[PDB]
Amino acid sequence: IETVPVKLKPGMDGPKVKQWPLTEEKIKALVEICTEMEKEGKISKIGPENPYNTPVFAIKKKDSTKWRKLVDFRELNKRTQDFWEVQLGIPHPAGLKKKKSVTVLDVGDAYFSVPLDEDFRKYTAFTIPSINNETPGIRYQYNVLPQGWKGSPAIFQSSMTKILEPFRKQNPDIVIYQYMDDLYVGSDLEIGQHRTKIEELRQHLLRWGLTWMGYELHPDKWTVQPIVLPEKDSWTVNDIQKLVGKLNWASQIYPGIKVRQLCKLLRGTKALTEVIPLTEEAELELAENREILKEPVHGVYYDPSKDLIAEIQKQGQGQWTYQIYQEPFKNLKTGKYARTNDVKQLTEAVQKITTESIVIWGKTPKFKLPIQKETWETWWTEYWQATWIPEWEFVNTPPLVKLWYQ
Amino acid sequence: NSPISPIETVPVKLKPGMDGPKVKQWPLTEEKIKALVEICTEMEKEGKISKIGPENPYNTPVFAIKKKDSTKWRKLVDFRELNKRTQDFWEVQLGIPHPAGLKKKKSVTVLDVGDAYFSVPLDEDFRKYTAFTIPSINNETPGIRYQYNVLPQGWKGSPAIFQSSMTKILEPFRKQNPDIVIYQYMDDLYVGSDLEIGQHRTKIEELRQHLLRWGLTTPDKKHQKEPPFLWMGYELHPDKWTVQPIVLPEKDSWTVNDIQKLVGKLNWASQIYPGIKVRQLCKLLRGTKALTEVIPLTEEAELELAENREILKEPVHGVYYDPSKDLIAEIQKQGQGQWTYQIYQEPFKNLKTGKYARMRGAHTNDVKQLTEAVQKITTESIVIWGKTPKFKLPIQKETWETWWTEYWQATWIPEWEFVNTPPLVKLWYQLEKEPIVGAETFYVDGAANRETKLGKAGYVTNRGRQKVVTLTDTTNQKTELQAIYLALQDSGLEVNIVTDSQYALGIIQAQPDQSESELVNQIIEQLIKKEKVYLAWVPAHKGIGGNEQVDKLVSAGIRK
Ligand SMILES: N#Cc1cc(Cl)cc(Oc2c(Cl)ccc(CNC(=O)c3[nH]c(CO)nc3Cl)c2F)c1
Repeated sequence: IETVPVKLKPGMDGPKVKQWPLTEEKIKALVEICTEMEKEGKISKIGPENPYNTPVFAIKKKDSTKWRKLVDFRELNKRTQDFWEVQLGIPHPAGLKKKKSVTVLDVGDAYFSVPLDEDFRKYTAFTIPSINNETPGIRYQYNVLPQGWKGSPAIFQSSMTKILEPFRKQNPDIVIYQYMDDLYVGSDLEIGQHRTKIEELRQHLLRWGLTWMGYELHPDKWTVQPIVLPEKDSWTVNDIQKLVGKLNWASQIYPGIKVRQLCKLLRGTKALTEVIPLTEEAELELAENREILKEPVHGVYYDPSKDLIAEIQKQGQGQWTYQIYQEPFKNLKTGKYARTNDVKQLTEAVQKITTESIVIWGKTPKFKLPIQKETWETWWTEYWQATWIPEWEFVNTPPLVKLWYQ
Repeated sequence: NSPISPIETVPVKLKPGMDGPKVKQWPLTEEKIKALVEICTEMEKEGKISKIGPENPYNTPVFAIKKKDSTKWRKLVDFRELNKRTQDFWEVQLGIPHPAGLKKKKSVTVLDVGDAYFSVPLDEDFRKYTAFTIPSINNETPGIRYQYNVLPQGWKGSPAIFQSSMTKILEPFRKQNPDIVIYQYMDDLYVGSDLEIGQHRTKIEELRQHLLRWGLTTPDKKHQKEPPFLWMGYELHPDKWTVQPIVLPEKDSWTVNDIQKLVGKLNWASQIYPGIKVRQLCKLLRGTKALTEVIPLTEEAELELAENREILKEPVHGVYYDPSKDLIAEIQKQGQGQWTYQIYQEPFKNLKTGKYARMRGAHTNDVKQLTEAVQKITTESIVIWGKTPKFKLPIQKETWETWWTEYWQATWIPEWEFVNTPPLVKLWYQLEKEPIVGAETFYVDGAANRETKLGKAGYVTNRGRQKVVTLTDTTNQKTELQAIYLALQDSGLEVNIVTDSQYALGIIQAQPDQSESELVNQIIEQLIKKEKVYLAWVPAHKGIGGNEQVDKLVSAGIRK
C-alpha cells in the first residue's frame, strides 16, 4: 500500500527513553523474535545516527507459554497524539458498555502487512540489551506498523472497516470497537450464540491473513460499590467517631450527607469504650445518609477532553478497592478486585481496571499506584499480559482512605 | 602511515534548521603556523585530511601546542561550534562491565585498536563542515584550508560511529565463533576463549587479520599485555579479581579535598571489601565546604576510619561468575541505617560485596530499609548476571508476613530464607486495633500562628485531666506531634489517643523506628515503653466532644 505520512507535532521530538534492564531469559527470547522479524522484513538494523529509543520487554501472552514482544510506545504515543486522536481518531461507541457480553480478540498481526512511512521509521527505534554490557546491544527500527503504537490502528482503520463490512451488515446489533491491538465485540446474544458469532468473526479475519478476566466480559453485570456503613446492636464513642469520620469524608462526594445529630451524641470528653445508645433523631439521620449512599452521584459526568485517573487501595486479604475520576471526589466509577503476592495482584487489578476503562470510555487512565517505583519497575513484566501499557505514577497515599472504602 | 577502513560510512546530519560552523580563525605565531603545516602535510599524505579551496564557506579554529620539556607539536581543533550543530547520536554504552560478571576463561587477550578514529572514514556529504584553516604570516595572504576524511578527535559523533563500525566489522567473526567472547570497550577488545592456548593464539590471529582486512590494526603477540590486567580501577587475574591498591593517607589535618577523595577511595573499595562504612566521614562534608579548609575529625569519624584501615589491612579478592550455579545474596545490618551485603555462588567465596546506607524520606524502619536494600541488590544482579539471586536475610519469616499483610503499600521480596546473624530486623512496637477498656482516653491537639510562629500543644482526658504547653518558633505540624508526645509522657502504660492530625497518624502508623525529626524520635522512645497504645482519628472543627475542648485550649491567643 501507499504509506500514510505521519507528521510529529511541531516543537516535540521523538522519544529518548532508556531501556530498563532485562534478564537473560527475556533477552534470549527477544533475540530469537527479532531475528525472525528481520528475515520477514518487519524491522531492520539501524546505525548510531538514529538517536531515538523506546523500551522493549518480553511477556507471556495471556495464559500461554510462547514469549511475546511488547514495545512500550508511551512516549511516542504522547508525542503523536494529534495524528491518532484528532487527524485519524477512532470513535468510541457508548453501546459497548451496555451489551451482555463483550469478547476481546487480539488483531495485532494485522498491522505487520502495512508498511510504515519511511520518514517516521526512525522514531520507532529500540534496543535489545546485553548482560554486563558485554556487547553494545542490538538496535532496530520498524518497517511496518508496530504493535503498541496508537498510530497503527489509526492508519489501519480503513482496512479494518472493509474486513468487517460483511459481518456488520449481517449482524447490525453487534458492536465492534478497535482499541490498539485489540478488537472488542459486544452482543446481547445467548452466550452460545455469542461465541458462535465470534468464531464466525474469526473466519472473516482469517481470510485477510490473521490467525483477572474470564473468556468474555460482562459489562451489564457491572454496578457500583456503595460506600457502606456498619449496622450494629451496640455503639461505642469510637464506633461513632469512626462513623462520623467515614461519613465526613463521604460528604465531599455525596451532597446532603449530615452528621449534626451524630456529633451531639459525643458531647463531653468520653472514654472510647463507653457505649452510647442512639436517639431517634440520630438513627433517622443515619438512615437518611444510608439512602444517599446506595444511589448514584448527581452532577458528575465524563469529559472527553480530560485524562482519567485511577487510584487503588490495598485492603489486605487479597482485596483491592479502586476509584476512577477526572476531578477529585467526582468519581466516575468505583470498584473492588479480589484474589500470589502484592505485585502480581496489583498488576492484575491494573489490567482489569484498564480494560473496563477502554470499554466504558475508549481511554486508559493514569494510575496512582501504592508501591515503590523500583519494585514495580522490576516485577510488573513478570505477570503482565496486556498488549498495551497505561500511564502510571507512584504514591504514598495512606491512611483511612483505605478504611473509607471497604 | 596507517590504513583507513573501506567500511560503509554512517550518514551524518546537522541539527534541523542549523547551517554549519563559520568561526573566524585567529592569527598564530610562525612557530605554530610552521608546526601545523608540517603536521597537515603529513596527515594529507596519509589520507586523513584533504586540501580544499575557498569555495567551502565553513570554518573551525585550529591551534598548536607543545609541552614545556618537549619537541613534538600537536594540532588542536576546537569543534565546539560544529558539535553544537551536529545531530544527537545514540548513547555509546548503557554501562561498563563489572568484573564479578565476567565468566572465567582458560586464555584471555587484550587488543587495543591503534589510532581508532583516524582508521574510520567520515560521511563524504559531511566532510565540508570539518573545514579548518592554517593562516598566513600576520594574516596577509589567505590561509591553507583542509577538511577531514576520517573521524576527527573531539567531534561529537566519533565515539558512536567508531563503535558502530567495530560492531559491523565483528558480526561475521562472532557468528562463525559463537564460543569466543569479545567484549567491546572504547578502542579496546577483550578476547577470551576456553580453547587450548595453541588454538587460541591461532584464533586471535584470524581476528587480527579479519580486523586488518577492514583497516583496523592491533598489537601482535609480542606487544600484547599480560595478566594481571590493570583496567578501570580493577585488577583482573586468571581466576580472581580485586580493586587496584588503595592508599589511605595519614594526615595531621584533613581538608575537604582530602576527605572527599577518601570517601571515594572507600566507596570504590566497598565493592569487594566487606563491611566498609562511610557514614561518619560523609557527615563531615555536609556543610558550607571550601576544598582547602581543614575539618577536624570527630571521635566517631576516627573510629570509622580506623575500622576501615583494619578491613583494608590484608588484601581481599573476588571470584568470577559461573552461570551453572545460583547467586546467593546475604545482607547484614551495620546499624545507623547502614546495610552491608555479599554475593556468592559457593559460600563464602564472594563474587562481590556492596553497601546500602540510604534514607528514603524522613521516617522509616528497618523492615522498610531491608526491602529497599533487597530491591537495590536485585536490580544490580539483573544488570551484572541477568538473573536475580536467592536472598538470605536477618528477618523472621513471621516478622515479614505481619508487616506486609498489614502495611498499605504493595511490597514483595522474591524467594528468600531467614539467617540468624544479629542484629535481627524486628518491629519495636505495634499499635492496637481496638480501643483499650480501662485506659485513659487523651484527646490531643496543637495549633500554631503563622505570623508569630507561637504555638500551643495540649490535651484533655476523660478523667478530666488537662495540660497546655506553649511553644515558640513552631508550625502546625510540630504542635500536633508535641500534642501526641505530651499525651505519651503523662499517661501510663495503656492509653488511647484521639487526634485530628492525619499527618501525625500517618507517620506513626508506619511504625517508624528512626527519624530525621527529634520529636518523632522522642515519640518513638515512648511508644516502645508503652504496653498498649490505640490511636484514632477524628475530623477537626466538627464539634466532636473531647476534640472540641482541647481545640479551645490550644486556640487561646493563637487562632480564632
Ligand atoms: N584489560 C582488560 C580486560 C577488561 C575486561 Cl572487562 C575483560 C578482559 O578479559 C576477560 C575476559 Cl574477555 C573474560 C574473562 C576475564 C576474567 N579473566 C580471565 O578469564 C583470565 N584468564 C586468564 C588466563 O587463563 N587470565 C585472565 Cl585475567 C577477563 F579478564 C580484559
